Amino acid sequence: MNTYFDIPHRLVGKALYESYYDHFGQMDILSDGSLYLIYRRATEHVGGSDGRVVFSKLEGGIWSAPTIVAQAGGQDFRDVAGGTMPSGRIVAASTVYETGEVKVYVSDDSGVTWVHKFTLARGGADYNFAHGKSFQVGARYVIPLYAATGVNYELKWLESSDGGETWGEGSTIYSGNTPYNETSYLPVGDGVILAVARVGSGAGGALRQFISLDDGGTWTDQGNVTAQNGDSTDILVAPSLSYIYSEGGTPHVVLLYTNRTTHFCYYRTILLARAVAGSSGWTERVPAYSAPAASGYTSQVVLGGRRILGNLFRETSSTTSGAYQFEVYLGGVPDFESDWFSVSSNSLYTLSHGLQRSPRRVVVEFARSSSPSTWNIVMPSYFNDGGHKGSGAQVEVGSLNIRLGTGAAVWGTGYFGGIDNSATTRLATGYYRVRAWI
Amino acid sequence: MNTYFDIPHRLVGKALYESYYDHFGQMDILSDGSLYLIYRRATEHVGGSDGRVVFSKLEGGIWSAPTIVAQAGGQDFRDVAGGTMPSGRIVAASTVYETGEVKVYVSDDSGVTWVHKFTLARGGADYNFAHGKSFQVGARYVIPLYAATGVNYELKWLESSDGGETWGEGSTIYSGNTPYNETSYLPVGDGVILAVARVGSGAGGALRQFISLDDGGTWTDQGNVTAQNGDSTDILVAPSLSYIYSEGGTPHVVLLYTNRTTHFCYYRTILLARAVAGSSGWTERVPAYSAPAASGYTSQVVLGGRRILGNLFRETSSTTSGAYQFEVYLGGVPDFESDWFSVSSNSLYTLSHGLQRSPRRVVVEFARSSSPSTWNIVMPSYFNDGGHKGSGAQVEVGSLNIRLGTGAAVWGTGYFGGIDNSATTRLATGYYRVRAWI
Amino acid sequence: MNTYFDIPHRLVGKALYESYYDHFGQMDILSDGSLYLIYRRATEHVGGSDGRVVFSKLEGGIWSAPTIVAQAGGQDFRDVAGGTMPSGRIVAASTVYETGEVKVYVSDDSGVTWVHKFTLARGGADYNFAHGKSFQVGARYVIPLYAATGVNYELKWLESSDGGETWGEGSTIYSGNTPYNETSYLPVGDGVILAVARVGSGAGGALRQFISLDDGGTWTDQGNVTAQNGDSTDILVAPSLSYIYSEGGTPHVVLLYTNRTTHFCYYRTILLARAVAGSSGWTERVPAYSAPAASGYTSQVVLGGRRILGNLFRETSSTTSGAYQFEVYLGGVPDFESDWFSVSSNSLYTLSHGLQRSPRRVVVEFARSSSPSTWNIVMPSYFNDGGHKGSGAQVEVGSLNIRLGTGAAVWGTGYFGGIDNSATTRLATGYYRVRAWI
Repeated sequence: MNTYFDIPHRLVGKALYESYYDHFGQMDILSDGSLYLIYRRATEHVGGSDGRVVFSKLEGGIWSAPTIVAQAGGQDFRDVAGGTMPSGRIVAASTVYETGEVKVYVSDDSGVTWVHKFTLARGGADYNFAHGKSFQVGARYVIPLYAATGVNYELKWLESSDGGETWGEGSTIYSGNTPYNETSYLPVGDGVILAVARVGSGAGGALRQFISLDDGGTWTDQGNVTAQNGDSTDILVAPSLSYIYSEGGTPHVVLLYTNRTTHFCYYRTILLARAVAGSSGWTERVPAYSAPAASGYTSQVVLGGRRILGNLFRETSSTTSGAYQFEVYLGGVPDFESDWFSVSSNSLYTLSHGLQRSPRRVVVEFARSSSPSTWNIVMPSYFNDGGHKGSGAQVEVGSLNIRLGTGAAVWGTGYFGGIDNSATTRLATGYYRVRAWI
Repeated sequence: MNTYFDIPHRLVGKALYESYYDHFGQMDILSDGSLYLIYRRATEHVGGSDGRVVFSKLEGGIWSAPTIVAQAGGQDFRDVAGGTMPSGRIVAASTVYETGEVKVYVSDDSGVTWVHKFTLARGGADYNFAHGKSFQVGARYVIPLYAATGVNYELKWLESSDGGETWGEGSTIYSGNTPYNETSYLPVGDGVILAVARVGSGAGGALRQFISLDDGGTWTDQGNVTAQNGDSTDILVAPSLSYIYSEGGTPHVVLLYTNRTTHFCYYRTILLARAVAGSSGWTERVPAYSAPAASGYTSQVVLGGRRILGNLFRETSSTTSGAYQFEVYLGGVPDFESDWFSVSSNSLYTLSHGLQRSPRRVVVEFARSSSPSTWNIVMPSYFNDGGHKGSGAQVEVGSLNIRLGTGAAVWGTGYFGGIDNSATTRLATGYYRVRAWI
Repeated sequence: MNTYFDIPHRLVGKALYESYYDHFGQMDILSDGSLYLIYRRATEHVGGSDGRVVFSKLEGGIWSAPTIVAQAGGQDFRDVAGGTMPSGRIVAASTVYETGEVKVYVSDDSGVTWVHKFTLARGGADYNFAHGKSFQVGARYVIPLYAATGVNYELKWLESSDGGETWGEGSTIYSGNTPYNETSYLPVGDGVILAVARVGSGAGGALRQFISLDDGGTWTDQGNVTAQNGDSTDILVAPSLSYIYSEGGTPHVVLLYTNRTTHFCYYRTILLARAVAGSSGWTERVPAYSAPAASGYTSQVVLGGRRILGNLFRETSSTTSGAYQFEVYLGGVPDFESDWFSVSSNSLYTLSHGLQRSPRRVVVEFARSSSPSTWNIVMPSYFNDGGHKGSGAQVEVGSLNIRLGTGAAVWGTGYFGGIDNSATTRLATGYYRVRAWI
């Protein structure tokens, strides 16, 4: 019982590929520190094929021969939802394509043996589809589910209050005519739960954000996840969320999702405070892994409240796919950051930073557009064009605002090699971005 | 037993208020991750009223109906000291106003049931007053107490070496004619314990700092907590301390206290190395929460060695009060920082940074006073007033010192909008503050 | 079972010295948070003296009277290898000088009682020498050993798969004519194990780096540990390694070693990604502690994945020595950093940062050599020598590179006090170092 003993992980370049169609699963960690995957193994993706629920353990850098969790002739298990409970017990749940029923299995010996604990009858609904990383909400452990009944769609929670012994439908997140389905739920503390959902086929470039402040009792539709630069009308699927906090305690939410139009799995972040206030405020997207064709379905494990270990599935062909792992390096996430905003010469900009104390560090950068591929660091410089002129900006910091004073040129002097070597690099207008760290 | 399972917390805007006079308690965390409060509930604050010791658990973002820990007709329980032991057992101790006796209660089922374990007779002392967050010192768990006998005052420790089964007076921190009372003790590692105490009524703007290097065997009076800018002669009460360490391991101490003159609960920090050396070196105060009238009495829980969760009590009227929670965002605390010091033109400043290695990051800021509301970032600039002159400062870094070379103006050029737009913003003197991060 | 209860540590200035020749041991932490030392106590260092294996616990800032782990008249125990297992059990192993046999002892009550579990016969080898911090690799716990047979040398692993009940020789790291001996092994995650070894007497200024990607099944000789500025041909001994990760999850390896030529114990770091790619990329050395004469033999304990607690042994005379503890303050380790590289005026430098996303922070520094004692921060400035010229560099950041544009002077203006106060401080050439943080 040495809680000080650390078991590190290295997922860089790791993969589970055996020429099957392995997909739609979750990665999590065992009590002993070993990473594992619970997923659907089959030889096709079409509904009614040979899907079975399996478990694989990462040992010595190699994924072990999968253990069969659930299998039945004539039955096609679909997505595999689940994860590790606080008790160390593992939960794996999957919907049977042919019946639309959800079957729940658990393991108390780190994946060696599995026991069937529950089967959710569809009842009046066309089906109940299990999908996503399970999570804890108070004394309840939850398995996310989405269902449909004709033209009606719903987002539900399959919960257990006795450690996974008994289950039953719990909170209802959504019920309407909008095809919300794959949804990630992230408990972010004391009653608050954030959710991001895929919209129908995923086409449209949007992911929907919802939030509850009472452990799922009630929900508010916050609108589409919004950032300065989005994803056009691209197909976005299988969102997943992670919680982390900065070097000094500031909480942030990390969103992973797969864009099947650009063929990349990306992540974006947002200050938790901003996420609670609304769906805007997300940061720019960062590619975490290539995602060809029907790839995606991400999951994560967070270490030390700051180190994200991730997994996604990628196709090698229309009938073969594997699990590929990675790590996300967030660096020091800003406590405050502006989007790119237009600036002009010899002007004053006042930005409310909204921080608990004055930021000890500030960075100001310049770009020629609000969606730049490159940008420059802004520092108070000088140039002479017949008269004495300042270039860049001077900065003032206080407990309320960060104020910037621009020179005759918002950036550029013409005196530095390659990137600022001509009179024409002296720009009177453009865009600035301010980042501040407490 | 999944030590990897994380239970996050969000205390922003949270409060426990039911129109009672709830006050003088402690917030801590249960082994299962749930936050709780142990405090005095009553319908008045005066001595001899109806104080009872109660316990409340934060579930789904709402504080539960309080469980009665200790109650007796005719007896008025005062401050509630205590917290969670390493074993998971909860300790709650309170002094009976009428008798001056300290009663200790414990719970092994996360606050569901409570058992009376000890009663400290006052003996020759006028009374023994329990107050503060309990803590571990080696194999001993301690409950802080302050007492008085006529004109004599003492700071004592009520300890247990068997997990809270038996108790007895232990180390004596102070004994003299100075009314030291409410005292926070912070074990900071291997024999060293830091203490900050309220002085009498709290008037005078000072908090006293003490330190022990032998687990409380002996103590040294380090003097009043000192920073460049203090709290005038304001009333300061109920200090509380927390231990945290930076992104690379540097330890710092965080002090929370309530100023009843300005009506704010503030926090300050200090490098542990500096705190061990003396009472000077504390950073500027940062308001954590409003504290009207007789508010205060802070407590904290630290996550990941860097995320402070806090609580304080606030009055809504002279006879009603509640518990209000918050979070402290420390950001990246500097490994070295100077106070504001006077600077002049075309001069050289040499600052010993005292770091284990040369700092990789340095920030230099400028202000017109040593207690500024706003300041500017200092960067090597230029201006022409008939002659060629430098503005700001150039920086040299080494394994021993940070050296700064100032221009004809310590700051200002007159070429930037709003904050540096006139010849008069070119200043030859002022104050600089240097911050460095390893 | 309160995993939230934190036990801090403070090793600054701490030492275990009782006028014996205490040396060649390991420091680790108990499940209850107490630090301990397992080492060789004797009254001489020569082979065949009175070495016995002992255990000391740090309580209240003072090392306890050593408990005898292993002792036998006529037998001289040498180096003491071992540490704390995931189970909380302590392992201590030492080679008997007279027989060349390795004896393994374990304790299940935090060092109170010890039980002999195994004795490794030398067989055909001249001897098997236990040395270093033990570690976990999958389901195996390992004790590092080095051996020799005539002119043949080998690096071996003594492992147990049942929690230390039974042992046996396992993986073979090296076997050849090179005298590799004292070797530190660091599991860095899922199959990868890094190793750094002392070469013979240690003379030559080199430490050898090896790496395995299959839990020790196979090994690759990566060459000598390489940095821009090494250790000449100095005597380097007893390397030790630690694993840590940044504020946002970036992994780094920390190497401690003792230089008996300069008489200092130093540490260097390296991005794990770089260490996996090869033996180059290590950072500059930082002195952690003086190491007079035959001092050295470092060990560490890491808290919060970022706080290194260390120990080494130091001689006070040729026949007396003690254990001295310390702490390493890493600060924010750069995600990318260049060595010092030559720069010239009005030029453009393009540096591939190799980061997962564009770095949010960049620092550029200037020095007159690639092994400077001091350096300056580079910021876009200006000066006039009859014509308009830029000084320093402008910076461009993108998702692939960091680009720098230099002025007529790579640094210097002649307008700032002390360090940049003459026309001669305007330099057209020199060296730059770029550091970037995600």
